[PDB]
Amino acid sequence: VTKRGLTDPERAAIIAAAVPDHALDTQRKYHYFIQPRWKRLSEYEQLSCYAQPNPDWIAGGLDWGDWTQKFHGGRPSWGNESTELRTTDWYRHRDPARRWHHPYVKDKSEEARYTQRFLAAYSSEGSIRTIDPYWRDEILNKYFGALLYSEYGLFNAHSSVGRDCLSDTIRQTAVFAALDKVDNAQMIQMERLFIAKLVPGFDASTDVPKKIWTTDPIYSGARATVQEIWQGVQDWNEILWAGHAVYDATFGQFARREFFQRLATVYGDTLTPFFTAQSQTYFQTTRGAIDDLFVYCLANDSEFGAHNRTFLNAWTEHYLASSVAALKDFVGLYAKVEKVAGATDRAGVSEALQRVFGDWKIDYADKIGFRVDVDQKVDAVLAGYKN
Amino acid sequence: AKREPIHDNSIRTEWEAKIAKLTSVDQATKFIQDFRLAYTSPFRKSYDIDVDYQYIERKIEEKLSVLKTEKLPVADLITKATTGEDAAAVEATWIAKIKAAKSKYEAERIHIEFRQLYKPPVLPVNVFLRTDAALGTVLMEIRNTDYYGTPLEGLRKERGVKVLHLQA
Amino acid sequence: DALKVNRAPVGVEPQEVHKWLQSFNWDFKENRTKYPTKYHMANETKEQFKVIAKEYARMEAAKDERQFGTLLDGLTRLGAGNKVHPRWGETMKVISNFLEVGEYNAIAASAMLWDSATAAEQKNGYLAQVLDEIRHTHQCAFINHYYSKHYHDPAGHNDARRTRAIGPLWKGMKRVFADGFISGDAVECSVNLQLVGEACFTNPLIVAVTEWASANGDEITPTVFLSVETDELRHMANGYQTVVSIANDPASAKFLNTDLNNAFWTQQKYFTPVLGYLFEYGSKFKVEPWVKTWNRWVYEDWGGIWIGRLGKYGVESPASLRDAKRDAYWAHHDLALAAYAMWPLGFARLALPDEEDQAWFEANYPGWADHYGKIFNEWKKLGYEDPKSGFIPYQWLLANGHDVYIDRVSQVPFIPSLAKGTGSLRVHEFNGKKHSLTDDWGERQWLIEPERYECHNVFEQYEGRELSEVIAEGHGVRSDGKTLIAQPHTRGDNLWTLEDIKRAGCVFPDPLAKF
Ligand SMILES: [Cl-]
Ligand SMILES: [Cl-]
Ligand SMILES: [Cl-]
Ligand SMILES: [Cl-]
Ligand SMILES: [Fe+3]
Ligand SMILES: [Fe+3]
Repeated sequence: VTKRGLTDPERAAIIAAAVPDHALDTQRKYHYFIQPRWKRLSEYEQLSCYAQPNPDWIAGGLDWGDWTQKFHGGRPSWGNESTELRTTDWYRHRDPARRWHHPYVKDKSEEARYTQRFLAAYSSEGSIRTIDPYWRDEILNKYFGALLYSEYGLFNAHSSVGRDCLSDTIRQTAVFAALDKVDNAQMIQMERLFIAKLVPGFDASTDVPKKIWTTDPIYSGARATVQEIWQGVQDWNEILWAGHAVYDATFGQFARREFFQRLATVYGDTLTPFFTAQSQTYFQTTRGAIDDLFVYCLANDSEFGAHNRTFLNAWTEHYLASSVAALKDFVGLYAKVEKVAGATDRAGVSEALQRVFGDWKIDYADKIGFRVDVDQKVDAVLAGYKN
Repeated sequence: AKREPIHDNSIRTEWEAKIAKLTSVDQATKFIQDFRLAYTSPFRKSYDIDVDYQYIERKIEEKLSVLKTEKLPVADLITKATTGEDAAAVEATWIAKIKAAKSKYEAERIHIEFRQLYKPPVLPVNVFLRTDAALGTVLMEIRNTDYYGTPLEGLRKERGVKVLHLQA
Repeated sequence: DALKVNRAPVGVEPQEVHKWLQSFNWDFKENRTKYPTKYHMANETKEQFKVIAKEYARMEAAKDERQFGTLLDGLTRLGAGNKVHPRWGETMKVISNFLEVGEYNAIAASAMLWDSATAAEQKNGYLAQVLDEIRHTHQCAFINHYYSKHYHDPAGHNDARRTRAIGPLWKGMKRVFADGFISGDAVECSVNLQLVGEACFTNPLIVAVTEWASANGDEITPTVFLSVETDELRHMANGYQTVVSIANDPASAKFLNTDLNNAFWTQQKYFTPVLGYLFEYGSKFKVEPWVKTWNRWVYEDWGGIWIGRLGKYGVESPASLRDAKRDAYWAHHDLALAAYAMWPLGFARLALPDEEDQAWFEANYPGWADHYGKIFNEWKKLGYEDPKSGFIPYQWLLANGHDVYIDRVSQVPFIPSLAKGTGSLRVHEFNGKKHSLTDDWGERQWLIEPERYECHNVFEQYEGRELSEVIAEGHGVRSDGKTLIAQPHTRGDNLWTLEDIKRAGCVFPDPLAKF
């Protein structure tokens, strides 16, 4: 047992004699000089802000001088060459959920433990007995399984973002977004593995989902888009915007919410809504942070807003076209489902697309000045609905 | 002799005055290329603004980038360098150059000069980053081959340093 | 059917999901790393720990709750934040904030390694580390946040993310634990971060810090750092798997041992002098002499056992290990001379060794008394601690021909005329600029890769400026705007102000002008 200065009598007396009898400064607010976004400086800001050691030649940095070690050739540890977008201060971003590591894992732990309690009870209840078998076996298992590859690809798009991005609050937003996406993929597979325990003959292998993702026309446009966002570019703002604010906000929201979640509740599926509840909660949390970065910080930067909008509008034109093509392919899946009027007929799909594109116009397009005719995009996708 | 303060000083102010006079993409591209050749890398022409050149370069980049978005067709922001060259053609030229390099000394200067001439906003970011990565792969492969094989005395001569002091 | 089903209670355990993770990646032409690299990590690489996202969060949240309970409930009730010996409370300003940058840059490094890998399992192992290094950034922040609230001197605990920029020891920390983690071939970065940084230094260092802390009355740092330590084995495993993943690439035999040797030299060049200085001079109560610790950590545990386990993948112990060991006897005492002499550029309050400390130094480092002990005692007699004295030892160094140089590669200071360590000065002029190097390994790095090593040093930035102006511009003051954060003693009276610094007239020279 080692002596400890807090409890050992001799050492505690020595320490007490050494400690001044008054405080040597009154400023007890950690990183008191951070500009607060809200009425009072938050713990999230105190623990996160200025952790990244940027010099004055990266907008907002408080340090000085060149980096100590660069890449062969001269690429800097972090640099302005990493993105087309420009700002007066890369540190400005704030996640409205104020997630540092602790609240992030605390919340996900709650979901982790509750999920296992729910599954143990759901299996004990026998509630799988009323699911439509064709939905379970031919649509959910195969095409919801295949969707895990979209989530997994969007996850991986964040690898270069996590390396390249230019501030601490942005890096946290990006990493938490990435983990939520791989969580979505893992949760889809968890659902399939659980069903396999309840339904003799139900195959939870990824072989069929992967074959569908990689070769079925229904996912051809989606996979092409994900491959481009992940591996076709390296501008870290382009990746976050294209991935979350265009592709996932249109194709991803349609597939998860309008197809799998919504149709689960017309085909007697009492299990899938528990899983889509998590992915949709994560989507809205991620959206809050993506919105702050791209709207408050970048599209409305006092010096570079118009410049940034020029790039954001160009990216949106391109990736919206890709996402429309992805949805046009995807709506071919309705040819395979049992008709339910108002849900799976052409008129029901039209209303679903009107929700996705109409919500997207308000939530993102309007905020960056991107003009979009909602009915045009709906009609373009419905051209893929089979007669 | 005596440095001015770090973040606000007469050298940075003088260069900000020069940058404010740039009015076209062509003019700002020549300005930034000349600046990077003159003041950046171990092969720069002058260390006269050493403690200020990185901040000044940032401000030139900002000026050129805004001139691009104000003056150029949007498609050119994706496919062209601000020199007017096709961006994929620039990539092809410089990859070919470094693949033909016969020594680490030829290769290092090719990579350095590519960055001096084409660092964003001159070349589009996505094209630049993938070209820079391809060049760095080749440069490292050459440099890291038999890395300890030349004695320091030989490396000093190959680099061309003037040796001013060697502690006994 | 609709009536019959097995109603046994079942869930899905994390390893049941992890079994399928490797199958989540798919083949396409562009599916390859974006970063420059000499190596290819094999597509079938596995990972040691079978952690999925939900389980990651469950396991880390449980550790957090125990840690934050101790800090915010128990230690606050005990008033423990002000029961730390002042020397150690000051040392923790530096240890926690400097380690914080390593935690922070390790996030980005681990993401670059996630990009470098093709196997989903190897990506996932690097991803766990990405998340852990965020956790650790906020944990180091929390230590200084807690000290800011509860310790008798919050200055410097409360603003190091800007005040660290004033001083020269910060530049060297950025080389080993910021730029060295992220700037280069991903495999070179992995050897700097995981194979050397973590397996050689961070893993034992985090624990040792807790032992020095508890010995000196600090129960805050053990609470946090002992929790940080539970995450580190996964990161060391990531480094092991980096080597496994490239072992069948012919490039590994060509290049890996060079990247490893360069990274080993990089890390030890800073930690060998700096850690021994912080432990031995930044403490009252002593745990173990640094010379003994270094040999156990670096030469025996790491260079012998831990690197030996990679012999089956072609890894050799670093060629520069013997040279590093030769410098570990006195390097931290040499650094102490520079740190005490340049105290006004720091953000911590220093204490010259007292009579009992001097006896400990001479017992464990015979020869210390006749060199460093006499120097420190002379500085005290000349007024080191006394703000009326106009005395700062950097000026004494210059007046007596003991110039301070900065290594262009490592940024570590060097005083050749007083050093008992093994460095030696080389000064070269290249293309109109002079450069000082201090050892054979770093000189080679600079000669081969000059464009990687263009860091401005404090003498170049501050040349000809007076010290109090530099400190004021850099915000190196307390909330009254005039009393320095840094001090040359740990007492509550006679604190130095900007005016006291100005009285000394310390103006920075160009140390290479003479050459
Ligand atoms: Cl500020
Ligand atoms: Cl079945
Ligand atoms: Cl010139
Ligand atoms: Cl041309
Ligand atoms: Fe860590
Ligand atoms: Fe670690």
